[PDB]
Amino acid sequence: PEEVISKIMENPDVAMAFQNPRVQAALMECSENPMNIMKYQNDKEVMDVFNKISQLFPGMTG
Repeated sequence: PEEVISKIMENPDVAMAFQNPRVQAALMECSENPMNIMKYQNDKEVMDVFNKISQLFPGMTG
């Protein structure tokens, strides 16, 4: 996934957050389906990240 990881370097905030377990778990779990966020909803950390990812990537370029 070096392709997408390269674009994350755009916001050092997500690249730094990418170094968090709840985030890597949110993305690894995202594989199941966007319904995974309904689980990290309590993880305020994943919220700021998943809310940033969608606020800046709403149409999802990838």
